[PDB]
Amino acid sequence: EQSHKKTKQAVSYDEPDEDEIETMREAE
Amino acid sequence: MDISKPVGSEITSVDFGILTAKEIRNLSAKQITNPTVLDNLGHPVSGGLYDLALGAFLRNLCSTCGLDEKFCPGHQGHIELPVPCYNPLFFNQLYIYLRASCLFCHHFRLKSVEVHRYACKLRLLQYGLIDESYKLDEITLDISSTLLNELKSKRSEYVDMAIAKALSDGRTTERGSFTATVNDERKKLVHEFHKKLLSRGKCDNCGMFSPKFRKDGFTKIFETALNEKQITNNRVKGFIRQDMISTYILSTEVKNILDTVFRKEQCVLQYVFHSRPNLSRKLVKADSFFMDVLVVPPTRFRLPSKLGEEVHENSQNQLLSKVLTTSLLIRDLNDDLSKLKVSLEDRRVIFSRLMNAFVTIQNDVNAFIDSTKAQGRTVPIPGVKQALEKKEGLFRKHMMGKRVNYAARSVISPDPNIETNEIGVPPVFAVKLTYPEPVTAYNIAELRQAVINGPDKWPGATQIQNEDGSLVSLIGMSVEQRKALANQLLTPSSNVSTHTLNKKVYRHIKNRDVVLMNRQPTLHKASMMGHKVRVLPNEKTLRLHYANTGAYNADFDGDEMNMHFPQNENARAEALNLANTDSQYLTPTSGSPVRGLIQDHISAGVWLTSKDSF
Amino acid sequence: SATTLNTPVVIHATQLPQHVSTDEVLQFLESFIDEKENTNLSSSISQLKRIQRDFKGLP
Amino acid sequence: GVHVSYDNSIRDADGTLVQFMYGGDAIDITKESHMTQFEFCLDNYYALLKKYNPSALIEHLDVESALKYSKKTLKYRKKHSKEPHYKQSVKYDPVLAKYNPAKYLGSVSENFQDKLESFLDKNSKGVNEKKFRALMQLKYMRSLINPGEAVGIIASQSVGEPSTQMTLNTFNVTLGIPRLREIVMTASAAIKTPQMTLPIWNDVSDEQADTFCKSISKVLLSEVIDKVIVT
Amino acid sequence: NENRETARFIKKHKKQVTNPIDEKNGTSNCIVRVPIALYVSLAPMYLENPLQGVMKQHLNPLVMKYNNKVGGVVLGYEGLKILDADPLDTSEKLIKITPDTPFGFTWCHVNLYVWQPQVGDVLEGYIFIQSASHIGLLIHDAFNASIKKNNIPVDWTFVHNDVELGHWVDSNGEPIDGKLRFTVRNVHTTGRVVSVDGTLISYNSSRSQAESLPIVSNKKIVFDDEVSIENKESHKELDLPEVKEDNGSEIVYEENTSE
Amino acid sequence: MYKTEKVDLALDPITQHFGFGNDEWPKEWLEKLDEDGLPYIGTYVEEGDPICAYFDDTLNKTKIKTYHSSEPAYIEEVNLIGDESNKFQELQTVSIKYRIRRTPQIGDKFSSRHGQKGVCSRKWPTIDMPFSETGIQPDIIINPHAFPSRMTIGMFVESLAGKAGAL
Amino acid sequence: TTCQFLTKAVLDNEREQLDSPSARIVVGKLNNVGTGSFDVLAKVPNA
Amino acid sequence: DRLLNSSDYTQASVCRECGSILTTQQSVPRIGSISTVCCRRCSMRFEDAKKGEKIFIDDSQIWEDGQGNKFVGGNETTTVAIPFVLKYLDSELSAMGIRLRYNVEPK
Amino acid sequence: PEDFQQHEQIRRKTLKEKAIPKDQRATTPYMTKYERARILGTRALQISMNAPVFVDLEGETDPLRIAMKELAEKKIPLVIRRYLPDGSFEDWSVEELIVD
Ligand SMILES: [Zn+2]
Ligand SMILES: [Zn+2]
Ligand SMILES: [Zn+2]
Repeated sequence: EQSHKKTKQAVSYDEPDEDEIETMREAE
Repeated sequence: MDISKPVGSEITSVDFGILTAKEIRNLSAKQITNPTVLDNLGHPVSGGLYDLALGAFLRNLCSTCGLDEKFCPGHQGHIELPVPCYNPLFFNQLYIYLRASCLFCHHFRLKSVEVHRYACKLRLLQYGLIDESYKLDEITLDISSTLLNELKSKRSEYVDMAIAKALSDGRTTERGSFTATVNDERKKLVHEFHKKLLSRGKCDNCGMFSPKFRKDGFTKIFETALNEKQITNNRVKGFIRQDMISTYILSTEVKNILDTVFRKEQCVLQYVFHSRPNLSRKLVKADSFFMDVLVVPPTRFRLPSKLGEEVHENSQNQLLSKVLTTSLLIRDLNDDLSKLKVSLEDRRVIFSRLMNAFVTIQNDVNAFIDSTKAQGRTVPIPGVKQALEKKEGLFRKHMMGKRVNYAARSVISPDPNIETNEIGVPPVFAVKLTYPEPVTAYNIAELRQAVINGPDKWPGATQIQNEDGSLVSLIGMSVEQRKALANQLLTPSSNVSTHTLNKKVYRHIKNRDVVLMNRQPTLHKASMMGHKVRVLPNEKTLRLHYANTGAYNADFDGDEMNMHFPQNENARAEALNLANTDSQYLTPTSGSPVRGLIQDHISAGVWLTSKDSF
Repeated sequence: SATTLNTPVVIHATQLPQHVSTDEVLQFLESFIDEKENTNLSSSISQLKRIQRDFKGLP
Repeated sequence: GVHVSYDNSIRDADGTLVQFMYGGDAIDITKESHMTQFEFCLDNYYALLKKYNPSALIEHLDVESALKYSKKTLKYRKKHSKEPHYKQSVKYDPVLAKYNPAKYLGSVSENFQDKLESFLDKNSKGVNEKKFRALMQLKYMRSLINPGEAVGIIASQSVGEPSTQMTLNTFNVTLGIPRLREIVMTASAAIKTPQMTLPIWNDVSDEQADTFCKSISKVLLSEVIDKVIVT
Repeated sequence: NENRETARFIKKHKKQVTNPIDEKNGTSNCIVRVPIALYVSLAPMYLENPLQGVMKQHLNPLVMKYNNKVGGVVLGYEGLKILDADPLDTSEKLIKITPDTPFGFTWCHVNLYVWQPQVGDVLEGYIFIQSASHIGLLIHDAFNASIKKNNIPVDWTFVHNDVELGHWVDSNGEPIDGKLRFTVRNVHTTGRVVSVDGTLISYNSSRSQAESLPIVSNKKIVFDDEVSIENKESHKELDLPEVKEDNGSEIVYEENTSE
Repeated sequence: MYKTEKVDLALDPITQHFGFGNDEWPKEWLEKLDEDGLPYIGTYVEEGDPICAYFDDTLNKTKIKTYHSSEPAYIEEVNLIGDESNKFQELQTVSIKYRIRRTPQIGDKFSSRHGQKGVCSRKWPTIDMPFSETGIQPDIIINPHAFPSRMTIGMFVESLAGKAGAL
Repeated sequence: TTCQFLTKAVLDNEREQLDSPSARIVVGKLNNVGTGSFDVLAKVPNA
Repeated sequence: DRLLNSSDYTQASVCRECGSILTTQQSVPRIGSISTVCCRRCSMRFEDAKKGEKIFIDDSQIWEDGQGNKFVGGNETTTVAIPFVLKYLDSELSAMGIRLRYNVEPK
Repeated sequence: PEDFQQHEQIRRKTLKEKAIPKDQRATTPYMTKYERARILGTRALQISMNAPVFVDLEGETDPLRIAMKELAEKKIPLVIRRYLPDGSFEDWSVEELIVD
């Protein structure tokens, strides 16, 4: 898993696909 | 970027607006009418997506600028839509203004004095004066027209005076003051205005009820029939009209309703649609929400994707061809409609043919702009909205971040024999990474050798740029030609148009150069520092000193690092004086050191500085 | 040919053009030719000398 | 966009003011280390006096304006020492609010002023107590954050980068990244663990406080029932 | 609003200052003085001598060449003045440098002396050459001028020279003198050298809408000669493919069968 | 390191045929492939070199399947397989095995049986290497600063056990 | 939501003053932070 | 240097009159004439330019395209250094019916 | 011709309005880390385009090290236009600015 991260040149700052996406699932 | 090529003009600001149909028709290089892209034999069909007027394609010269595939920038074309279509991006807005307007007096169902109150507040907000917009609500005298018109006069008087008073001082310019708090106050009002607009059922101007408009996921509007209480209301308020002198609704009917409403309510919409004062004095027209034409992007941005041997059709051309098929079909339907008619009665069929013609072109228009607004086809082709938001988006993947030239990547290896401010560059990278060094009297000796050495001997040169702008590659040349070009580097320019310029030598990366070392993730600016190049012979990996291990958070467990080679002196100075390693001894997080020796050196010091050590 | 270092970014007439008499043109030509004579400009002075010659004599 | 402006204030990309001064003193964190290490600075007086060369600066700055004002603020501060924050004098505001730190020798943070004056009192030690004061005043002047410095990115990087070290779970209240997310990322009005810290008086005993705890704590019928028999 | 939008276009192509016929000479004065403002680049080699820079770089290639903005041929420049980027007493001014390159850019004020000949203007020229279809002239013995066969009067008859060339004869029946007076029909800028299209013959010609009706015969002479010139030129530098038949025979294209 | 490739001609009438077409023959291809169009087993190949040769009647031209990889190789095995047919037999499928030699390079990982992995930092010369009293220089050098954190004492006892057993 | 913010910009008839780091990167303008927080002018001797 | 200079730096033609990179095109000249960058939007069709007294076009204002159509005006074009993605973005926004106006100095 | 004269008058009026006079200037007498970096980079760029150098480059081949030498003797003929958040500016010469 770290070998794939060792070669990939990141587009941005990781990804919010975890708990953050379910927190963003709240409309104003 | 070339320092020999300066630019005198600069973009100071970008203005966002909508393209008018009249505007597109004039700038268009060719009208696209044909759904086919290629004729027989292999030549592009006249009036198709690959027309040579849209730019050079298939080793043919452009029929607009005459240039070939390289120098031709490409040209915009247009598709003439046989019937107007709702622009997908602005459908929600035109829908708000359709539900908010009266179908009889063709004004918003909200009372004129209340509408004027919003227009006043929004005009005062074009200029940076929020306090005055609230002070307008203090201006106060089923109410007579002679009294309400005096309130509109007193409010307009305060607005004109408050603007002029603030304009006299340095409070607001002719172009108007605009801040985030001003923007917050504007956004609040434009929201409140639309909320009050949508809330009214019975028109406050003329007491007649309008039939409610409903909507579906796709761009399509329906008209719900009025109830018997509201139908009798229309009858009793029918005489006052004389003294002054669910069913689908077509795009033309909606445009015609909004046309009159945007004319009759022009005063408020002038400030509803303008963030700052409208100095251009342009009219706010309803046809901005509608599409009577479609711009055809240049062939340059619609080229067929080639993967090895297979040449695949461009997805945009596919979506555009679909719009072209429907347009030809409606042109025939309208032609048959024009033929016949004395015999009618059963007009339920002619409207049914019309509804299909309208909903089909609309879907094809939607599919091209935003696919997630088009009907399901038995994964769909991505629209232009999808193109800008493919994954992270065009802005994130190709603007905020970009793949770069003059850069290298390699596994890092430790090295205590190089300086803490240096990087061990393999000779592989040194013979490929070059800097555009302009030839002068002070460096003619240094560059002559580099030119003789060529692109495979370090310190050499891969290319030489003449003052005329042309490039001379030293790759294929033997020592004899290189020796001749070196004795031609400091020759005076015969041409008066380039006498200012001097030749450039694309010289190998030397031991005096700056490089940007990067170890991902770049969680803090210390993970991207400027290192001094040290070309180490017989090396296949980037050599790094142990003092750098902390800042990069890099362990020599098979880690990879990116090396960037900036190509100008301003970028050099920055990597040597601002982003350089030595200026990153202390982290700005706590002001504590992130540079020091790590293991052998610590154990060595305890032994070396011991009393027993003589 | 047609570059920022060759041609200007913009040229603007600051005022309306004011007509000059035969003697003023000849006085200017004499002043300009003398100042420039004091590489491709030489061919333009050669042509300018012909205008000056026409404004007082015969070719 | 948030950076240091040439007027020392922290301004956004569009010119809107975010802070009037960086941390209220305009000091670069990568400089604020030996600025309180007075004994160190004293032992290296002549070394630092040669470093912060004042001979090429004495003609460009003011040596008294701020120093006089610093005494006036210290005067009113000592007068209302025992007094609470709401009753404190508002006559003279800080010396940094009235004098540019890069132009006036003495326009120093009251925190630095108090710390420096306390050192000269608690330590009586060829360096005079007056010439050392000037060197430290000059050190603060040379420790100022440069106009143009992207304090915005630096701040987010200074909160982001060390928040990677708190990815591990608990060994009641929300901690680490979830708590940081409740603040910075969502600004939640509905916090997972909402709390109140109530400072108890001295006249209220440990037994009285525990009885008070019981008086406010939510009591359910379940908590007082031992058995329920349904016949 | 119907004519308000078109009114802006008329003022864009409106002749600012017209050339007046004076001193009973019959010829219109076309040399004019116009003060202008330039935005020019300054090379780093000219950083110690900036006025020489602006001159050698942009003002020198400007002379004896037509400039579209001034609407004429720049005969020279007078009184160069660099505008200081710093609003202020000294000769030391400052110019803003591009962030990317070492080149600076500045505003400059200089007076231009331009040869501004509008249409309808009466000018004199010395006959350079005289062919059967055109007459070559030289205005001030430096500016090229031409009078086409159709722009020459009907009464005039051309005669061809035998044994070293030709000569045109006027209405009276005598050859034309060295200097010739003509009216400006058109001015051609787009080309290499400025060429003035002139007329020797000159609204109320309507005889019951007769002016609107064009004489095909006369309209042909001006169109055929125009096309013949355009087609002969398009045939110059025309590369055609070499075709070889399935016998080993090259197909040679020649209108004349015999030698 | 051995790598195998399957060169199948399927993409019902046979068009592509293994070998070389008459009249058309691009320069120096015979150096890598034999008369049959297949490569000589043992031949050194780099990226761009022809790994096989065929002729397709649809294009009436002699084409080749190129070898492409950053690592050069040698041909170890070439097997011709003409299956999935009863009486109508002709070869279309060929399996080619490449032998890629892999000497220990700077970066390659090495580990003891105690979970102590490390990358090859350098290939230190024996003259520059520390020499024992016995006259032996170590094959591998492990840094002492590895053991205090990992606590791999099994390796420490393995060291004195391996020495005792060698003697 | 690139297309959503773009729609809101068009409807406001907004002028992007190109003063944010992001906006400057979009139009290829030099960032106004640090070295971009000022202008460099050359002192020329001749009048 | 990274996000522009050594990535997609392009010196592109822009019309100062309407502020666009996509309407500008190189004009097709005659045998002797030189090609000039002209804006398709601001230029008027020669025939449509109809007319105090009669006015005459200064010749330098008339340009021709590859199709042979004559145009009057649209000569207020300059050069600006921009990223190429901007040209692709403006092109995509134009399909959607959105217009970007680049205010270019000097004017 | 008439519309441009007004535009030029406004342009120069706004410029003068933004310029902070030499006496009224109130920024740091010290040259910022950023100012030094750009000055050295820009001057190096000028040196590489055959610009008249005011120092004796004793065998120096790097334009940046030449620009560094010129800075040490305060011979760099550049000016820093320090902008404020309202658009107003302070013109400071390289000579008068204090360098560490
Ligand atoms: Zn083209
Ligand atoms: Zn109504
Ligand atoms: Zn335009």
